[PDB]
Amino acid sequence: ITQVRKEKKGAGMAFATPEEALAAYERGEVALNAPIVVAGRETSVGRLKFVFANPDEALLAVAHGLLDLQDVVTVRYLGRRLETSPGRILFARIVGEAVGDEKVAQELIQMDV
Amino acid sequence: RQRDIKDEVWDALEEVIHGKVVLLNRAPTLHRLGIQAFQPVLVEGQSIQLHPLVCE
Amino acid sequence: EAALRDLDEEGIVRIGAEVKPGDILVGRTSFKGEQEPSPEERLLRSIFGEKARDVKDTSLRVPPGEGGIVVGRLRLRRGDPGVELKPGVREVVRVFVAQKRKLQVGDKLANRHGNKGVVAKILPVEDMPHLPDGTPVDVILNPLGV
Amino acid sequence: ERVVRDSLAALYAEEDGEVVKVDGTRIAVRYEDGRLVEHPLRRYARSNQGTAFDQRPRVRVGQRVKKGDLLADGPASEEGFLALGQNVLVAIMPFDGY
Amino acid sequence: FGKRQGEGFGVDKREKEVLARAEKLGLVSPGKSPEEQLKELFDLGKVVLYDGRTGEPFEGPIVVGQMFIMKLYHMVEDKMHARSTGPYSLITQQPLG
Amino acid sequence: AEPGIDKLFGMVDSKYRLTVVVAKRAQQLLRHRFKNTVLEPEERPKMRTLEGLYDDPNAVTWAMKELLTGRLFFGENLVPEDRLQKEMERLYP
Amino acid sequence: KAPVFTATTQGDHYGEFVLEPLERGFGVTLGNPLRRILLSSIPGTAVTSVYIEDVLHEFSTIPGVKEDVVEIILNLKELVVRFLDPKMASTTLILRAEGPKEVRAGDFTPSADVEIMNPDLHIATLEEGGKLYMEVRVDRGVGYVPAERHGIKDRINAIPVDAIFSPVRRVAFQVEDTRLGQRTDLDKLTLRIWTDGSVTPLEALNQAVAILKEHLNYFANPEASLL
Amino acid sequence: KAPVFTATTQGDHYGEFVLEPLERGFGVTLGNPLRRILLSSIPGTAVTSVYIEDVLHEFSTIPGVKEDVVEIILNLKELVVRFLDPKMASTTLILRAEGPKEVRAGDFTPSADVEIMNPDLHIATLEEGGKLYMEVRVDRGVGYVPAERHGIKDRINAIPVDAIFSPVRRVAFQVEDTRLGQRTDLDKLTLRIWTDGSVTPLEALNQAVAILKEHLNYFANPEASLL
Repeated sequence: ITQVRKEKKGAGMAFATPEEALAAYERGEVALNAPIVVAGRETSVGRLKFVFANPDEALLAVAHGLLDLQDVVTVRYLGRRLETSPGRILFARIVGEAVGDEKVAQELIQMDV
Repeated sequence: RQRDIKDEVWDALEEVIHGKVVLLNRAPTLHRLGIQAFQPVLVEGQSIQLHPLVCE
Repeated sequence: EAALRDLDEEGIVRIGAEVKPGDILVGRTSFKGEQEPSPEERLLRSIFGEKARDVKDTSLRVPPGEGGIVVGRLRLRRGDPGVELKPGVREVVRVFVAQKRKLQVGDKLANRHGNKGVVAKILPVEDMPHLPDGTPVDVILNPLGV
Repeated sequence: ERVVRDSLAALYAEEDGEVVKVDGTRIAVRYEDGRLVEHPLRRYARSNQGTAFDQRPRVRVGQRVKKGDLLADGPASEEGFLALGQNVLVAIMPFDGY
Repeated sequence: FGKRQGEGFGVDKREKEVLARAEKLGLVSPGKSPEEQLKELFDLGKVVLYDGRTGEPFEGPIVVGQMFIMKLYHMVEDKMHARSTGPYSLITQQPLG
Repeated sequence: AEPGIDKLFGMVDSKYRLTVVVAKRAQQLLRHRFKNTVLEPEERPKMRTLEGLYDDPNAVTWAMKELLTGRLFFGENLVPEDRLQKEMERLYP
Repeated sequence: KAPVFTATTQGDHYGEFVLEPLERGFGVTLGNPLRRILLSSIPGTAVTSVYIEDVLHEFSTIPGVKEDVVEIILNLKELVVRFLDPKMASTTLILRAEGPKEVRAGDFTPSADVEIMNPDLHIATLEEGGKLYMEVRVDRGVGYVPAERHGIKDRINAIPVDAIFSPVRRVAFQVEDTRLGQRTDLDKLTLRIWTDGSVTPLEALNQAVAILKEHLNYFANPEASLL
Repeated sequence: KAPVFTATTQGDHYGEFVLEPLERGFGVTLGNPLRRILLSSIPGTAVTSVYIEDVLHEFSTIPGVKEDVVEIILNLKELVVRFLDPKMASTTLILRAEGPKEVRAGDFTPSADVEIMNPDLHIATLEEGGKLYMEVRVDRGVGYVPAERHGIKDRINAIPVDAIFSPVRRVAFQVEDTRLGQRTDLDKLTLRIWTDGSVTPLEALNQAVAILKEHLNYFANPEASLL
């Protein structure tokens, strides 16, 4: 779960607006987790695609087949806007719910790797 | 005599069992961790069930 | 009475009798070393009035963890042709007991390639990783051993 | 094959002939040489370790056997081949830490 | 698969899912129909497996097939023993082995 | 397991002291049939059984919760041993 | 809207039940549970307790019979017997064979209420003078219960055999893309059921859904707590 | 036999449900479908669109407000309302705020049949001289529908928002082996349910099993075409 996918199909393709990257994904010219440059910022298709206000929504979208846990997206977690994977947030919540305090859990876990 | 064993004696067995622990041993014994305390849990089958973490 | 069931004539178990651990395969009686019953003991003996008798029970009973059905029967008694038995010994009685053993939790399984293993819990046919044609798999081995 | 043959745990045809009977005790064969030879079958004999030694005949009554041809299998034999374990359908994968 | 379509069945949706995620990680050549991808996966030894507990397919493809497996001498039947109070040796009072 | 074990570790310097304490307390409890307890009916460690939910016959657990309360006093040369056991039997038949 | 339920069967052995359209992912949500309860809890048949005249135990060798009693019993587990009466919880099938013939499941002495769904099932080969008297006691129930569990005692030499009750041999289901929706991504559920013939796949499906429903209304009025 | 069903809940948000004792294999059989249903089925709340002032683009910043458009959109996805009538499948909520203000969901201008069950929530932070007018479009739906699926402009520059429909946050059940007398193998089914509070987990559960048995009643009338 904590391992994140990277595809080479997009291959750092540049777009002016997120819409071009979007349509480019529809068409299959640019991969999901493939690193791309939208506007001047560097991001991924999935990061613009899936933006969640909370872990529960993310896991709902994932468990419904719209997304996989290994994909890089954007999510709002513990008062922070993060670009990470659903399975990782899952991990953090596993540890937190195991200990009972997700705050100190998140404090001592590496969410980077 | 006569392995008459009935739910009475099994539930009584779990009456004496409760809260008490037994020592598990694996040869060769190198560490002290080669012996660790665990609980009786009555289970069908003749094999002893061990936790996956303490295996190491 | 009930423990003497399958013992038909000479005190040997019949052919095709299930023998539980503790059940008597063949009966035998050996005179006890003559000694007093203890005061409490003889108080009991008097209470039940059951005659303290001579011989005591030496009978062979199948060991714990073992049991099955009786197939073979062999009796070699001395004073009979074809057999010479060692001095002091009257007769030897031997019983074949066969067991039907299905695969059980904890039994060992392995392949020709040197992959060992123990049976860890059996799984009902209901939940199995199966094929699209409904054909379930028979084992589920772990790749991490490879 | 040769394993089950040289193990002598199986019954074969000593010469050319015909099976005149089966059942689980005596497989009788009338050989070309004219002699009628029955082969007694050992059924469920206790071994050293306790593993049963058994011989199951595969021949129909009345078909003519060649010489060296199989009559009855061994405990570890199937139609003249070594049968040790069984062939099962395996899936290689982690299952619930079991 | 020929017998699958002979019985009037196409490719299952769950199989399309597994084939998709196998395609993303590149176990099958992109652009090829689900039949040819299931084909490319099949000769790899890996097929699509459904979990009998859920009914949902396993994320990755899993090798299955016929293995020759052996029951051996050691059994729990013979090797399980426990004791409370039994006989003891005459010389020293240690229990027997 | 044995909940509160961390706090129990914190109660004493050396662990073996704690073990001795729990041992002797469980001993007292087994002696007097759980009538010397400092616990209250709600705090009593109840074993779940279909026949009914009873007092946990395990004295060790009882001693654990007992020391977890803090109503128990422990130490070296605290009271004379003889008088201790003496009036110990004096209180509870 | 209302899904169109079609049932296309074959014989008493095979059946195919198509339900479409359905919600996204629902084909699994339905298909799998029914498959489980099918393969497990469907009430069966398949004997109990076998006796042969000269046989004191399962490993005895019967004169005139090429097969040992354990292989014959092994073939007696494969015997599919159907009751025509829901009232009969048990019965006894009698079989007698002589001479150089081959004893099969269709050679049993016929009786009311009982029928063999596989008359070509091989029991034993009988040679010259081979005479086999056999009586099988067929009870019926649900699931897989080994012989080592149930006691019998019905006669001194009576032999307990393993019992596979559930009439369902195998169940598969396929979820596909249905043309029958307002939208895309809708499921067509196809239930493929293979049974021995004691119970038709349709009946099996019926009582499976019934059991599932009964276990479904097990959720009623619970007891409440608020920590 | 007859299983005991118990329910331990907390507030209108959280709930726990235990079915036990239960026959083997049935714990998962019940567990998975209800889990799939609760997330993919139960009817609901959840805004579809949002229109805002002086912003024509989804990524473009808003003067006078600390949070950008996206953050506001997220906070609006967190917002949970309730309809007081079945007749209304859609509505429109309005909001206007000026000057230094902490803008909550309670400051949202009310509507006829629309009741906000989330009065205390953080929508936006308005600085000195901050001007905010917005009209959010809240429709009624099920499961989860992304902004990609249905984009919605009933307004000139309306921003389609991911609509999280199902009132159920997360399910996450568990089965464990429990014992009664002899047999240690029985299914103890512990089903936890998280919801937003529009419906209490008990209601969501009963409604779910209602949907399930409704789908199970879909096997009634067979039409036989024999291959």
